[PDB]
Amino acid sequence: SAQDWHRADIVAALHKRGITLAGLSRAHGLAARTLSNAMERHYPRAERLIAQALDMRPEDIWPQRYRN
Amino acid sequence: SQKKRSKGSAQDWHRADIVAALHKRGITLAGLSRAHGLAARTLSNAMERHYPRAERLIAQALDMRPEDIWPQRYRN
DNA sequence: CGAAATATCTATAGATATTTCG
DNA sequence: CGAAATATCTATAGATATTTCG
Repeated sequence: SAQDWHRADIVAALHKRGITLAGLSRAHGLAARTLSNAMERHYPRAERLIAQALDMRPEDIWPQRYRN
Repeated sequence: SQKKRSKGSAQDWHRADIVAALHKRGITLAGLSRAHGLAARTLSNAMERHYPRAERLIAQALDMRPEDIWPQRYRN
């Protein structure tokens, strides 16, 4: 539980709920690709929106990005 | 064998160490970007995410291989 | 099947804060 | 001093390759 989730695991968890990164981005008024940017770099707002969709805290998906 | 473990556990340079090493050579990320026809901020993007070309240009400026600055990004 | 989403490598920029330089 | 460079959080997009979905 100290390791960041793999990007494939985050995507799989969203898809199981009937949610896509693209759809979730569009639903929040962002460009389709914007939330997927959080898969490759630290982006607090995008992380918060993704975590919210999974009923999780962003620090539990990406503990290494929230060390401090 | 001993060589292979050491590759496997190598860690990425801290961004401050990369910047310090460039500056000691009289090079800035901004200057280096502009010198290659890129926007001033573009090479600094490699400090926050995997960007192979930017990594290559930065490593070249330090006389290094990008996989020695960012071993964790070049782990296959 | 084709459409859409994801993965990757490509390159970008506005606002704000801080540090370093000329 | 103001300019320039770096750091962070904000959000973006063209193209190719691959995977997943309806």
